[PDB]
Amino acid sequence: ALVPMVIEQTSRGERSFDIYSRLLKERVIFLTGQVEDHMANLIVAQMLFLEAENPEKDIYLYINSPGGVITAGMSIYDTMQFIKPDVSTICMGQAASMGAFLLTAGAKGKRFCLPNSRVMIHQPLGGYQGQATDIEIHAREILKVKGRMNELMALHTGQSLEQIERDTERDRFLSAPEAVEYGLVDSILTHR
Amino acid sequence: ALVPMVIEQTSRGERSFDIYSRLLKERVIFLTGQVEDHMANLIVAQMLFLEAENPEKDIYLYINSPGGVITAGMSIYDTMQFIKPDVSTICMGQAASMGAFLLTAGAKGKRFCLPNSRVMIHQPLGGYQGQATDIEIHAREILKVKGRMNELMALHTGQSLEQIERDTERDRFLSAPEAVEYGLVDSILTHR
Amino acid sequence: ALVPMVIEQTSRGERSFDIYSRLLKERVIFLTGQVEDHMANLIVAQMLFLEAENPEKDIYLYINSPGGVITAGMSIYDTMQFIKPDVSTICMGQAASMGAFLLTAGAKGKRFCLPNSRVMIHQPLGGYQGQATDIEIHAREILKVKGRMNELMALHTGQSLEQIERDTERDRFLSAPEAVEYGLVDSILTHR
Amino acid sequence: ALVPMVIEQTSRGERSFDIYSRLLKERVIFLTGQVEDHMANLIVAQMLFLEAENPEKDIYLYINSPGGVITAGMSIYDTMQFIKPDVSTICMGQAASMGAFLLTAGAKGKRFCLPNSRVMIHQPLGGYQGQATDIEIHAREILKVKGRMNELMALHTGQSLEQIERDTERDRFLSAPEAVEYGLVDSILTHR
Amino acid sequence: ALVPMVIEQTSRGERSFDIYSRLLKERVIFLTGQVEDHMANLIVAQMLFLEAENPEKDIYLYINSPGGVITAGMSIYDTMQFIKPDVSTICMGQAASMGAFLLTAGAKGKRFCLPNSRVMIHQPLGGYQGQATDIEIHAREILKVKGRMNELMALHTGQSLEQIERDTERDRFLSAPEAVEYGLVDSILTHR
Amino acid sequence: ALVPMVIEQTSRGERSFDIYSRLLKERVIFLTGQVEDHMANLIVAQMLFLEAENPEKDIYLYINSPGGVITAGMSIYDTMQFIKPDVSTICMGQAASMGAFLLTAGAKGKRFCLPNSRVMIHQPLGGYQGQATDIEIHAREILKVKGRMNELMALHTGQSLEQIERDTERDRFLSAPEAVEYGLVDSILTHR
Amino acid sequence: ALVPMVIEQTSRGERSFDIYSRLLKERVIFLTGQVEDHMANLIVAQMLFLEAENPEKDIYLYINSPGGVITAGMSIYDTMQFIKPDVSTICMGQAASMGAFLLTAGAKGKRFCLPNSRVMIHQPLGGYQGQATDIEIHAREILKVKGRMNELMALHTGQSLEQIERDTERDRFLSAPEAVEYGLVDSILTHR
Amino acid sequence: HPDVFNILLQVMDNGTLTDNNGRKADFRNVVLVMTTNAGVRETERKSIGLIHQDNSTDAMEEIKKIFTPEFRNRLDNIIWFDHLSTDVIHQVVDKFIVELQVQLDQKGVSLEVSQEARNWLAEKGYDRAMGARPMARVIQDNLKKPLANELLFGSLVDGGQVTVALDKEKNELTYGF
Amino acid sequence: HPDVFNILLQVMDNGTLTDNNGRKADFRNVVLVMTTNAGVKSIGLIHQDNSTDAMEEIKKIFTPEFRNRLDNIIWFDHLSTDVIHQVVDKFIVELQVQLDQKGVSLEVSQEARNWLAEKGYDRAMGARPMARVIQDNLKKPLANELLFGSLVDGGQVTVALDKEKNELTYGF
Repeated sequence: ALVPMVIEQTSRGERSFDIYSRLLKERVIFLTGQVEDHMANLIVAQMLFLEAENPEKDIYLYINSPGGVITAGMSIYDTMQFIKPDVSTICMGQAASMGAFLLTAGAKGKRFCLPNSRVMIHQPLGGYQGQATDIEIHAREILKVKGRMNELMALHTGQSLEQIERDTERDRFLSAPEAVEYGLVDSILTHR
Repeated sequence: ALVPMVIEQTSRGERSFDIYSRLLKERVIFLTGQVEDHMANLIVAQMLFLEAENPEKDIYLYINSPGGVITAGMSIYDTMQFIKPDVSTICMGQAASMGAFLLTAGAKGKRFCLPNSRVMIHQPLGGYQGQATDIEIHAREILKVKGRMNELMALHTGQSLEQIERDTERDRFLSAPEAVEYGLVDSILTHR
Repeated sequence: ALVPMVIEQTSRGERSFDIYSRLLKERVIFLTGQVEDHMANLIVAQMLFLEAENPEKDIYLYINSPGGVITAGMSIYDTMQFIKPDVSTICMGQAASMGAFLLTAGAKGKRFCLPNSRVMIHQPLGGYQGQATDIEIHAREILKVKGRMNELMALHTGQSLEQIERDTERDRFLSAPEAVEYGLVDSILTHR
Repeated sequence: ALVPMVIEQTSRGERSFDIYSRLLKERVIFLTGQVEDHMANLIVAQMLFLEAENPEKDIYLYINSPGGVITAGMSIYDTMQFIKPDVSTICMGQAASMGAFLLTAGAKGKRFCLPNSRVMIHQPLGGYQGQATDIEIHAREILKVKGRMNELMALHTGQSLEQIERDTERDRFLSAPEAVEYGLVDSILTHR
Repeated sequence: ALVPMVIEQTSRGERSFDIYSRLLKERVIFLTGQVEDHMANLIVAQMLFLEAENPEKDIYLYINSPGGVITAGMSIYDTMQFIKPDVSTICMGQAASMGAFLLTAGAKGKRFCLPNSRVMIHQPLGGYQGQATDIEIHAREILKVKGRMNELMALHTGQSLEQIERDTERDRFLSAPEAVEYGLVDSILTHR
Repeated sequence: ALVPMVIEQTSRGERSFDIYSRLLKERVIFLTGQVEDHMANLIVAQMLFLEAENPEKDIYLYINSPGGVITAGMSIYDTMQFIKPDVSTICMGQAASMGAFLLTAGAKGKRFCLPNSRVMIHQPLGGYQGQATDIEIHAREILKVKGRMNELMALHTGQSLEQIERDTERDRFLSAPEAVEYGLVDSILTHR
Repeated sequence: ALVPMVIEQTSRGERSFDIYSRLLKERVIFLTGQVEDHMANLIVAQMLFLEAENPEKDIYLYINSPGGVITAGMSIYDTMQFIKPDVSTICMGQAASMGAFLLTAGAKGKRFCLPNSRVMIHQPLGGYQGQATDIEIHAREILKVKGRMNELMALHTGQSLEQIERDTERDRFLSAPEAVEYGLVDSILTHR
Repeated sequence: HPDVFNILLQVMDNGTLTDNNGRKADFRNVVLVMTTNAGVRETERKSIGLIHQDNSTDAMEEIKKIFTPEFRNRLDNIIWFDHLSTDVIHQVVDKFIVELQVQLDQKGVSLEVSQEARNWLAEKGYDRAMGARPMARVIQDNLKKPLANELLFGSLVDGGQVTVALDKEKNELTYGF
Repeated sequence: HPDVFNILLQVMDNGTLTDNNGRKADFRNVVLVMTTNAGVKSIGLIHQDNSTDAMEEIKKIFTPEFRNRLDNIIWFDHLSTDVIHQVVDKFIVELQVQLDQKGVSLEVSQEARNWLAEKGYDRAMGARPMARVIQDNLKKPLANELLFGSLVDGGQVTVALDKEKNELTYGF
């Protein structure tokens, strides 16, 4: 169909996989589009399977996402932290708030980005409609979420918490070298 | 397609499963999105099959749900209570009212959550339009449902019934440590 | 795909079924969502096949339905009455008017329900638009249908016809013990 | 998928059919939903194949239809009349104008119905918009169609043509015993 | 799925075909619904394959169509005329302008219809919006098409060109005997 | 499904192809509906594969198209010109501007059409909305495209460039003999 | 289905691939329609697989695209630059801003185009709505993107940066010889 | 083996058969009867649906599958035996009881079985799918067992007058001198 | 077939096959030599092809378990232009001794040797077509001239390239 099939010869040969399954066999996972419940759950399932396959070999998460819901991103981040093997996040295309967070959450020393990739970070968005009390409850909840996100970013990038707080007040774009200097990624992939 | 296939070598080898079937083979079940009739029925079928497979081994229900209809959640909860093997609920991402209830309904000592997961609980929602008598009937019915939910939550968490009643009056969010202290979960999963 | 596959070893082994076919092999049938023509016809086909398989072993119809069209429910009920083996209806989740009727229509002594399941019954709904004569015809027809439904319910529950008539005038909800006392089900399933 | 698969052991065993193909193998055909071109053509193909299989064994057409286009019903009726083996029509659920006609068109002595099935008959519906001459042409055409339908019904039921004409002037519903007395069906199926 | 599968035993046995492929194997083709580009192209492909199979055996085109675009019908007609084997068109259900034309275009002496089938013929429809010059061009084109259709119908039915011209000025319906007398079909199929 | 399968016996026998793949095996390609990016790319892939199969045997492109985007047609035309084997275009049904162009672009001496096929040619259509400068740019671009189309048509038909320019000013329809005389096709296919 | 299947005989023979998988086996990739996240990610997966297959053999990317989002194009470009084997881009049909950029980004000496292909380049488009500060941030970001695109184009074509800046101020169309002279492509493919 | 049927082809058509010694056997005065259980599976196979079909057409189809057209052409007739009805079961029970009585008289033991005892035996043993053979086992267990005990280490050693009657409270049998 | 692989593994493990009549096939004095190609007209816009990986293709059934029975993995590479010239020389001296045994000297010009090497060797087919090209281009006109009787003992043939006809020009 739209996804082409490929052929691999390991034991009996002519092992037909879709391209995504063919790459998952090589411990590489793709994260594209918005981060939502079902897609993030698929990513979590793939990561768990890859851990069960070989808990020592790294896992490569190719990130290209304009963001998504904070909760699914938190699920993916917790799964990355929990599993034993190291998760190498590679940001190609672009990675927005949730995508950038999942990118910087990779294994220390293995967060890469491509020379023309774009990185953007900002405070989480949300909202609520209803009575004043529920409004206050949801506001305090989203503020706790924002604080937790800032703490995790300051932990993973090495920047001060106040630095992350003053930086993510608005949309802040970063090129690949700016991202390397900021600490979101470790190095830029150039050539083979 | 969108769901990648995997290969497993047990008896003849090259046993191609989708990833979800590959994990169901390991007695792990996913609950995502809203809780509705068909999805909950699928979960029930999976739980029944897993019980028929080995009534002694635990069943792991990875919960990430923004809620759903109370009736389907009640079906899942009754299926969890009825079956002999223990159901270990793991809340990743987030679990709202119905999701949180199904999470806390796991086997005692085996309700886990992830460090950044979010838990929210509230009184059940609903409504009706029609004549005054039917309005009263539906109101009494939903009040009975709310009372039953509060009783089950007080049973599974150990909190007092009045405590659950005063807590779930509005949306109440709980972090992972707050959930552990509240009694919804037994412990937080950190690392391998 | 969305429905996971399972493996069974009987004669040659590695018999891959979808989960629903895997359970149909165990003489258990699921009834979910609204009752409509195609789904009810599928249920009828499954029941006929199960009868042809072993006319002595019981058939288990797991009911979770918010209702449906009266005619498809009547088809299912007639198929249940006609076939020789006993049909054990188990109401999990909830069963509304048509679902509740099909539940109470199970084999006497084998109508079960789950402890938190909900049962609701009411007079059949309908309507028509057109000329006065056609209006009268359709009204008399739906009244005959209502009378037939009340007679069948009074037969299967043991209640008086006047009792069913005065009870189903409005939506009446019943818990599991209320359903047992009313006679809709025989007992409540608690544990293995 | 939605349609479950079944297993049959005849020559090599483990012959996996969908349930509908598994029943078609037993010379039983289902007619559900509205009667349209493609579905009626599928029914015709199945009937032709079943005739080619064994022109002596009966064919069972389980009818549950709220009607349809008159032309597709006429195609099915002509196919039933042409083929050599007898077509036993069984009305479960309900059968409206076209469905009722196809039901009563079964082999004489083999038109059955279920005890709670409903039968409704009425003059054919239609219409046209355009110039007066085309209006007259289409009106005369639909009147010829109505006359032909009345003649065929009077032939198959044994009632007088004037009786059918005065009966189908409006929607007329018939229960199973009313249908037996009217002559649409031969007997009511009760039990095995 | 919706289309049932069948089993045939020729060389190795258990040859599973869909019903439409199973009948195409018997050199019978179905034409249903509106005549459009893709469906007509499918019919053309089937006819070419059947010709390549055995250029001497007849091909049976079961026609049940409310019409379609004139161009696709012309493609089918040209394919029928070009191929060496004879094409026996059988009109079941009904055949409108394009369907009736393709029916009468069958091999001389082999155009059949069913006793209750309906046949309707009329001048081709169309239209255009734009400048006066393009309007005139499209009008002359559709008039040439109408003339060509009338010539082909007069050729295949034996009627005079003026007769076809005065007949197809408006929608003209024909029963099976009227069609036989008009010359559209050769005879009416009654029984085996 | 909608596309029937066929059986071919070459090496092991019972080689099941869809009808379109079965004909592609015979070096015949279908072009139907509007010419768009994906369909034209599919045609290009088929032509490349057929060239790789046998660069000496002709390729038959059955054209029935109401037009399409000029760019995809240009892709198909360039692929036809580039490949070594000769492409025999057969216009059945009808071929509009892009379809007619791709038809006349066949191998010299091998452009055929069917006796009732229709051919229409016209200047390319398009448009743009925006600032005056962008309007002028797009207008000059489409004028260059029109000039290139006229040059290619004059090359392939042998007519003068001024003749094509004065002919395609408006929609011009051509019958099969008119197309042969105009030079778009080489001859008309009549019978086997 | 819509995509035809083909047969290949390498080891066991009768290796059925879709046409796109059959060409991917020959290290040729298609890029059509708009450039978006999922399609570009599919292209990246195919390129990675082809590199893993044989890092020495060239990869052919047939480009026919009206543009797309700049980020997905940047992902594809970075993947092309990173992989060891040379990527030969062939522009058939047409290639707009992102498509033209990906075309000119091919391996030096291997950027081809077809004689009637069209190439168009322009400054990237975008926009934003919101507060003045966010407006300024997004404007500076898109200006950085435009500068980076101009630098990459000047690098790959050999033109001066000021030349690219003054050329891509508006939509600029280029024929195949104009593209060769401009430096976007290396040569024009004419015949085998 | 289906290859054996060709010998019967030759015989049925010509009534002669040549052995290995060139000697010809004469079948003109021999009645040829062949008994099969073919096609029974379909006749007793349950169809799927509200109404069951006469599978005798399938019995014919199976027989034609097994026996080549000329073999079926060289037969005088194919007699399709039916199942045994309940009154037929009663008569079969009478027949078997008579045979058992003969066996007992060989040992010098007269036996009387009541009428309702016969009816009860028939009701207990009636099996449509297996014909008359289950009646043999039913009579065996219900009569010979106590009779064998009484003939070996019981009252009926060189003596008879054994009476068997059925009660209605337990549907049991009487015995003894 | 993988069962052939199982039998070969039996041998490589203990070197003894059992004849179905009870006889023992002793492989202790048999050297086992197995070949594998694992090689490959380029659908698309090119005609590129050069690749080798046989470990993955026999690791198929010759799994690492099977591969652990291999005493050595002998690798063969493509033939260079000098070595295809040298094998052409081998064929030429073979034909030369064949003819000299009848009294006819044969000389092939050096450019004719290069042309024979270019026409007989194919990278995707190795030196296999070389036998047929050598035979057809050389023995054929010699066969004519010898059988007809015009070329007899005391005769000879000098093979030179017809630069524009590519035919091997010859003489008595």
